[PDB]
Amino acid sequence: PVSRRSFPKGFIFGTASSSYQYEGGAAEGGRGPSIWDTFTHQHPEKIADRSNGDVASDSYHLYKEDVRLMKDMGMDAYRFSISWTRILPNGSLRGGVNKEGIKYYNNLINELLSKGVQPFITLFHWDSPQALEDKYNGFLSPNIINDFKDYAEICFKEFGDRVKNWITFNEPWTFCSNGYATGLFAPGRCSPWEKGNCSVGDSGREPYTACHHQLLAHAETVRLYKAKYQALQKGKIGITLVSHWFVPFSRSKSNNDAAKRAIDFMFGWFMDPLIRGDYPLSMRGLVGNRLPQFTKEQSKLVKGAFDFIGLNYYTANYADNLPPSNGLNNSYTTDSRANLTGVRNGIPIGPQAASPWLYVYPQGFRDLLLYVKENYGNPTVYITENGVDEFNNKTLPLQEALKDDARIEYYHKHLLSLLSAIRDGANVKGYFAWSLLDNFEWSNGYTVRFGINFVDYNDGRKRYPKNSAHWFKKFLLK
Ligand SMILES: [Zn+2]
Repeated sequence: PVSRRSFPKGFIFGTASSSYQYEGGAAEGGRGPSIWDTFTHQHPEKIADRSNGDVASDSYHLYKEDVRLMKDMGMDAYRFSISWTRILPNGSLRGGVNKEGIKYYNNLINELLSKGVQPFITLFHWDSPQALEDKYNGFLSPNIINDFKDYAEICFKEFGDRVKNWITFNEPWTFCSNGYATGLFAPGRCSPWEKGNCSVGDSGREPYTACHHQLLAHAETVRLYKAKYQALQKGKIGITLVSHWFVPFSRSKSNNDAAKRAIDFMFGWFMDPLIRGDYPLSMRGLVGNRLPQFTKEQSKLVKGAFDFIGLNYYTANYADNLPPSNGLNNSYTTDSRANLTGVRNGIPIGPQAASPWLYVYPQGFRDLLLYVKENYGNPTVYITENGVDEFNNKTLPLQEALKDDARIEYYHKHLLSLLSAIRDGANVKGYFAWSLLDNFEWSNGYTVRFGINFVDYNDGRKRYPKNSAHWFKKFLLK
């Protein structure tokens, strides 16, 4: 069949979570508001079930139970994120350090290590400080860089004696496209005609400005870590990027070039700068002056600025050539001149999960990993997220909700697909399942469940292992 035994010796298995989706205690322990507190409370129409992360999965109180669950599966590692506003309630150093917040993350870190689970920490998982949003529009201003740098530094000082694995940003693609092009995610900015129908924004500039600043904050932080912390702490620092796999809509060459543009715009947007020191040619060509430019100093800094790359994979799309549109309607969403669908002639590329955008296509996992090997020099890679969701359904009896054979099937195929890619050259060192628990799934609220364990939101946030948890327990033996 397949088990951890099939994978290289020393290969790491774990689960992933994020602060805002899991923690709750949104206003406890001195936590300041994030742009997602604001977004969920001020724009409930923009959340499927009009909900928020106030309580979420209550990991702020329940983290000991969480650790116990992952130890029982036999996980090696846990990827979680630190809430910026839990450490610095208004984003900046001069705003004050929150000692109760530090205490929380020490508690979790120590709990994890006491059970032999390695902590991998994400610094930014979208919960950007409201105070910095109000002050200078957050990631739209270059001031974000030094504030982020100071926040990372406090984390290295407080936790770096025990934490040896650091991720700066999680899926900057999703943050920038949904936060600034579609406006469907916090901070909910977009051009007035775009899907989010936002009161402020510019879908043709802001996504590029925000992500340019994320890259610079990342590289700056990497340099800081390598200069002051890596010698005496000996940890690794990286970044998490998401990519779909893009299948050409037909065998034509223009559709093959469309697929290439799709991956350049989603993935290369961040990979090209890190490997080659510049944005992809196609982006520079098609976007011109709306895409900011690295100085030579900055180009030098970003190139090679990582020890590993975290890769998130979920699904694949068909990529179809799009004619230009254009001139007044410029948006990041259409800038690639590619049309992405999950359906071709009424036939979905794979079976569709609870999330409309998620099609089950294990073949694409292999394809993406080999593409990274061949086009980017085969960098050290962790799979930082991979998973699937079922609907939250109030009518199902508990015992039925725990029967998640679709999830088992998803992981089985995807772990086989990952194995075959490793058996070819893929430089993959670990894998993290999204996610340990059902959680706040952003604009979908609690309408969907990604967890390997069930969370009863109506019964005190109780955790119940799903069938897939028992499956992982077997998969992870010895
Ligand atoms: Zn509680």
